Amino acid sequence: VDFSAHPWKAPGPNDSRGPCPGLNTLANHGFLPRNGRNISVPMIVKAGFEGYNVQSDILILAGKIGMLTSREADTISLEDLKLHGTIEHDASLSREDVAIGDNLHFNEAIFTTLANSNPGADVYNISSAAQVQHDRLADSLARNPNVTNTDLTATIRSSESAFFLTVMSAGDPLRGEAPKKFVNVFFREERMPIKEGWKRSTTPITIPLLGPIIERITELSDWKPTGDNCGAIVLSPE
Amino acid sequence: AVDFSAHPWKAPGPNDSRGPCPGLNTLANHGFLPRNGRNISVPMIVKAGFEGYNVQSDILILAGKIGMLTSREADTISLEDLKLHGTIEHDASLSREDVAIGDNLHFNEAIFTTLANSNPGADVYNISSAAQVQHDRLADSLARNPNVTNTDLTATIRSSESAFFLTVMSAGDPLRGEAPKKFVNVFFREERMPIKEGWKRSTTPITIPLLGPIIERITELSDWKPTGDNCGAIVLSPE
Ligand code: HEM
Ligand code: HEM
Ligand SMILES: [Mg+2]
Ligand SMILES: [Mg+2]
Repeated sequence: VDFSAHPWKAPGPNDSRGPCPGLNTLANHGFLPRNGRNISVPMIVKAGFEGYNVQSDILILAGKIGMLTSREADTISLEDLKLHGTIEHDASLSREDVAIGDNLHFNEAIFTTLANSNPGADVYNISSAAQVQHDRLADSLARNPNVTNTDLTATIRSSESAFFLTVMSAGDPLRGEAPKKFVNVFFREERMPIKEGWKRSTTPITIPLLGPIIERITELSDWKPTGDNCGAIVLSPE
Repeated sequence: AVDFSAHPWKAPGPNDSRGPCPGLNTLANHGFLPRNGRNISVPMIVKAGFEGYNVQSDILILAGKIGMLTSREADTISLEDLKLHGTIEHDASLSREDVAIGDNLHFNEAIFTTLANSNPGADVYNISSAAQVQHDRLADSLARNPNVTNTDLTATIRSSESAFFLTVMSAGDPLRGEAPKKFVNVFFREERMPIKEGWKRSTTPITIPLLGPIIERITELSDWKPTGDNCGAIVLSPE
């Protein structure tokens, strides 16, 4: 992996970007196509390995679910992933709920909750991620009459916290903690925080590595389901 | 541009991967998909279904990407992978047994007795008879399968599959919502395009807008109602 051959570039109007900081950051570095188009599961598997040392087990599983969001046979544009109720969910860390705002773009007012978490410490961790999930869900339950909160959205949310905690770690992703200086750049700029001192994990990030972090965040989050608790996903756009 | 003479039916070998879907198994039996049933991608399905049946990309991209969930591979399946229960594969099939009480993969003539003897007095199967068969097959599963799953999603998939055989095996106008029995029976029993019987590829493209009203008509005629867990949750991956 030569990271100097993968410089960050800001997206312009030819560049599709979605609700996922992980994939948007890979596109901003050219590990995925910079235009955010014509993205296949094999391209995601390779880009996640090269950029983040994320292994194929999770990227095939998630990637094939994400492909459902487009109208194309075996590719997406990253913006397609905003399709509500496939993967995209309410009570995001950095986006608004679709019923009451913009479910696509980074939103600093939403991000405030994560940004102010684990106060006095230099890291986010499992405990602070759980508290943020609790507080984000409580915000959606208070303000969004159309909130969807189910076993499946709760699991996806904890997967996403585990992703930022592992991929943006100081080098040992097992530990379930990540420097704030790295995670904040990842979200706010969709940039690998290389200038700040981040490096790609030398440990493969796999389903067995993520699973305990996901389950422990859920356990500490004081979570309950809402409504019919139906794990049905949206299988296609329009 | 399709040359059917270059696509002869050959009986599948015991080692050729085949699934629960007569549409894709027939395409493989004619070499529109690989005859071994392996290494099949959505683009391959789109091309095969266009060439073989005049089924357009909208419906094959939608179905195909859901089918891709049934394998552990990045962008392909084997046909047999599509037997994964609760992705697309469902109870109350027209020609297969429910997985909890039998074989959910192979054509079963005993199960097929219901469809084969439907629309009595006509030489076609139609929207009304397909609806009645869906009612009767679901009633069988509700009676005999203690693990039966019947949701708005499974009911819609079942109507879609009836609409597929009525349109693709039609006597040439798929809008009619009827297909000759002599064609449909070969399609199911042999997973063969009934070319010597007089079947020809539709000259009307079969699309989501074409199918939608047929599917809705089959559903309403089938007298379907929710019975239990009505959550349209699918199985998103093998274990
Ligand atoms: C490659 C490693 C990946 C990392 C590090 C990553 C990270 C993240 C994070 C941290 C979020 C939460 C954003 C928020 O709550 O505001 C998220 C959201 C999302 N990710 Fe990813 N992700 C990755 C891969 C994937 C893949 C493969 C897909 C699908 C192909 C995907 C689809 C999504 C979608 C649709 C959302 C929006 C969910 C929501 O917040 O409503 N991600 N991702
Ligand atoms: C190409 C045109 C297609 C036609 C004409 C067709 C036709 C059918 C029909 C008539 C059945 C019902 C069998 C029964 O109930 O015994 C069926 C089942 C099935 N089809 Fe297809 N199909 C096509 C394409 C597809 C595609 C693209 C996929 C997925 C990639 C697929 C996956 C399935 C599966 C999994 C089943 C089993 C459902 C069940 O009966 O439990 N089909 N198909
Ligand atoms: Mg969201
Ligand atoms: Mg079945």
